[PDB]
Amino acid sequence: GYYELYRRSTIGNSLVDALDTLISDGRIEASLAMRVLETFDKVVAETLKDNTQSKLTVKGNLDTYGFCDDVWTFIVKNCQVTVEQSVISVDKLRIVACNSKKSE
Amino acid sequence: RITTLDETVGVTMSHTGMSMRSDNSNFLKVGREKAKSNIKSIRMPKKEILDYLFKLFDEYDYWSLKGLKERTRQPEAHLKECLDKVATLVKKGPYAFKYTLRPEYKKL
Amino acid sequence: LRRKTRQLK
Amino acid sequence: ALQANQTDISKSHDSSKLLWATEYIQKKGKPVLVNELLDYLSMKKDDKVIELLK
Amino acid sequence: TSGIVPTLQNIVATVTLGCRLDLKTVALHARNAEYNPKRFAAVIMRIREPKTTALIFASGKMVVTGAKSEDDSKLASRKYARIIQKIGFAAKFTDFKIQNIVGSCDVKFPIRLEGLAFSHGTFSSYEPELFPGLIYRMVKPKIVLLIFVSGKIVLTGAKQREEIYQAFEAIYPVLSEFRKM
Amino acid sequence: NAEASRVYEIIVESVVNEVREDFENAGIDEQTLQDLKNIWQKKLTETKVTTFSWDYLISPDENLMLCLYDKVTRTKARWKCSLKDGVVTINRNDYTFQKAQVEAEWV
Amino acid sequence: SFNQFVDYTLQDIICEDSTLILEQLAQHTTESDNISRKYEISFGKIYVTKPMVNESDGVTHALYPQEARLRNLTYSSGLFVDVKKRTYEAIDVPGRELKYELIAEESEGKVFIGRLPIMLRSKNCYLSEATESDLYKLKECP
Amino acid sequence: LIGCRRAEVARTFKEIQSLIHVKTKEFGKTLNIMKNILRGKSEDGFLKIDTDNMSGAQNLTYIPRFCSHLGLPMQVTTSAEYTAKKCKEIKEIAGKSPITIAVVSIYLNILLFQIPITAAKVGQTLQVTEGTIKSGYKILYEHRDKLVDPQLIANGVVSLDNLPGV
Amino acid sequence: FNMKLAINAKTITSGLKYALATGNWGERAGVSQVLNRYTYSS
Repeated sequence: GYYELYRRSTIGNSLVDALDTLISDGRIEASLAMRVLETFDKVVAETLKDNTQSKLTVKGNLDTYGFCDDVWTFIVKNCQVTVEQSVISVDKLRIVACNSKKSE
Repeated sequence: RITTLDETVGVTMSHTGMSMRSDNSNFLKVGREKAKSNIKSIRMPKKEILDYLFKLFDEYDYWSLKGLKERTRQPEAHLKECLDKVATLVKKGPYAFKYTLRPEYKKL
Repeated sequence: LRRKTRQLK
Repeated sequence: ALQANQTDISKSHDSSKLLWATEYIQKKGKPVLVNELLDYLSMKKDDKVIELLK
Repeated sequence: TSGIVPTLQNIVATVTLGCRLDLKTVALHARNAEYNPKRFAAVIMRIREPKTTALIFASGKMVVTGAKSEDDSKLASRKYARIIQKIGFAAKFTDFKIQNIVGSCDVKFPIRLEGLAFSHGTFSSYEPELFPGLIYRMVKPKIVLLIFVSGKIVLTGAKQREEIYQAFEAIYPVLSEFRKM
Repeated sequence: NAEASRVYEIIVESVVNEVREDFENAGIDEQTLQDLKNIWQKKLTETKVTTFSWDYLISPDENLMLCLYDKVTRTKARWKCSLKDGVVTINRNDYTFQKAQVEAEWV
Repeated sequence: SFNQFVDYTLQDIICEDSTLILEQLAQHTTESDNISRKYEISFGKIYVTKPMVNESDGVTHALYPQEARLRNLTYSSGLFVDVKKRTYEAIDVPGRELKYELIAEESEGKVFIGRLPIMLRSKNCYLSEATESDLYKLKECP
Repeated sequence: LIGCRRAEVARTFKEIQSLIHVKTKEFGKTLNIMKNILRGKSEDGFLKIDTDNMSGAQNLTYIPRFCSHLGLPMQVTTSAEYTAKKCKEIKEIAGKSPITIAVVSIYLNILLFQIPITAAKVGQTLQVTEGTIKSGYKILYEHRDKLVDPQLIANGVVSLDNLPGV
Repeated sequence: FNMKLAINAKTITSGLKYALATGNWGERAGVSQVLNRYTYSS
């Protein structure tokens, strides 16, 4: 079992909306939805960790930062990112991260 | 024949005893590699830890302090309080110095 | 109950 | 936040229920009736807890 | 006399609130709340406008660090207790005590540290291997001072203005006769 | 990004491949995989981000990122963090990386 | 006799008991602790220096026998051996013979083991190679 | 270390830490407590003047041991001793630890006497960073005349141009 | 582990110094004697 921070991604909200529609369709139950979400998180974590190659760095200015219940919540404004170069500005972005030590 | 060190004696003595050159070998450094494991735990609520203790007692009745602590990852004082609230340790039996469930709670 | 370290001739 | 942080008192086994019942009896300076003892935990109807306490 | 007065640069104060605090609830709702139960049994807070740092404790004990002066510590404690009131807990200023005052100053001449350690050894202890500043522990009052070759003097461990100021006034001549080049 | 596109394509292929025995344990029809993949690719195309071939208290169309940190170095001003193995969107443009080093200065 | 003892007998004494093996067992208080450790220290070739003295402050200089006679010193030279450290490990399971393997931590590294007093005009002494004029220069009687 | 300092034979902290594995912080705290209680006993009992025996620098006692560890002749050693004595005049390096002062004076006199020992060898011998040694040489590069013993150049055995440029 | 502490060189050094200074030979005596520098023939 991994952490449950992966619900806020585009794919995460896509799958929870799909499972909500299938709940409204009455074809997938709640336990099956939660276990397919858990194996979805595990598979996307492993397949994100193993086979990518690009890099990233962020230069910015934080305004709000927090660390409650093992998760770090930063909020950074006027931050610049690098593609792999080409740089564009970000007005608002927040950082969500969990401990590298595996849960359970 | 034996080998005679023909260099300056102080150069040979520089590695000896009272010296700058601290040891860089890793041989038999059990002290540093056994002191890097630190146990940190907090006061998890009482009902959860007593349910955990009941689950471990159902798994096996007799447990020492160290094995129970490494199984539950809890502070020693709070685990001791949760133990002697609901259980006790054997004093003179063959399973002595091991915590076992009370006969009142043994039926469940 | 184990003797831990021992000499090995 | 404090009422939502604590989990439910409905345990998975009767030993915890009787332990909490005895703790509630001890912490009260007067003998307690059946109704408030059942009101202490999340369930009211009859079960093995009342006969085990008796 | 003294051609310069020391400035107060970091003040530590303690507050007791007389109430029970839950570190998880105050950690979740507050913005700049940092809580590692596995590392430190407290949640850490800070704000910008006094630039102080808050030590939130489970027992309701309150420690404020990073205050430049006493009024900054007072307003920081006011804002911290205001955050406590607005976060869902009732707290009062049952006690507010400043317990540490430290400050740095300069005399702008080189100092012979060996002569000071040899002469005024009964209040000093010089170990340049560890830390290049001389630790001066004089007995009256209880102010410890850090002496440096550049003339930078850090007065440390005060409670109000008078003890640190009389400390610098007393130590200024006995560093003043020492000259290098 | 083409790299983000192929990463998301192997993501959706892996997800629809690995958990099919669990769905067959539920006894549901073969159309389950087909229409879940169809609604997934429909909402991914409707996201219109990545091209697919298929007074002090805490209080979609938001720039979001999900990642994992290894170690965080805190100073008085600098807030360097060793982010690793995450995804970041940047003005509705997703990205995939090994490591990210954030440099945010304290106010 | 002294030259035979210095040149050959010292190395033989070292090589007689050059190995010193300490064995740490499995410590099977838990199944995760199933490792047994073999700790070995081996003495290699032994080296001897020229006669010498260290002083109080730690300065070390060549000691000539006239100074040793004058300053009530001991006309001795240091002994250095080559020490290699072998550490082994083996997964201890009951019913199977232990097979230790090197963990590839072999740190090696002369160590000082003591001062051997030197007989005068032996092969280690300074006066063996000295001429008559050198002996006069060192204030030694030819 | 108290016995080393009291007998004018003093060692450094790394000397102590090589033998006994004690961490630095409690060793310094213990040393301060030790000095305080010893001097309180001396004031209670027989009073003893320090006359630079628990002196903070004591770098004059560090030159010959380090020169012996580097296998240096004595004229190098005494030139380094005079150099380290005259480092007290230089306010730029008064705050440096006398271990660093001693090793940079020794390196300066090694380069002065054309001794073929690299700074890397001195660094690995003494566990002083070669960057720190080079920085001490660079900050002592300017003070040529204030450190070199004038009688040495009066005898003509050394010259100031022997120092490599920076 | 500290090999500086492991090998006590004072054992060998003091043993040789004691057995050569005194004639007590071990841990028989008179093995080592003060040299008779009385005449050359002595």
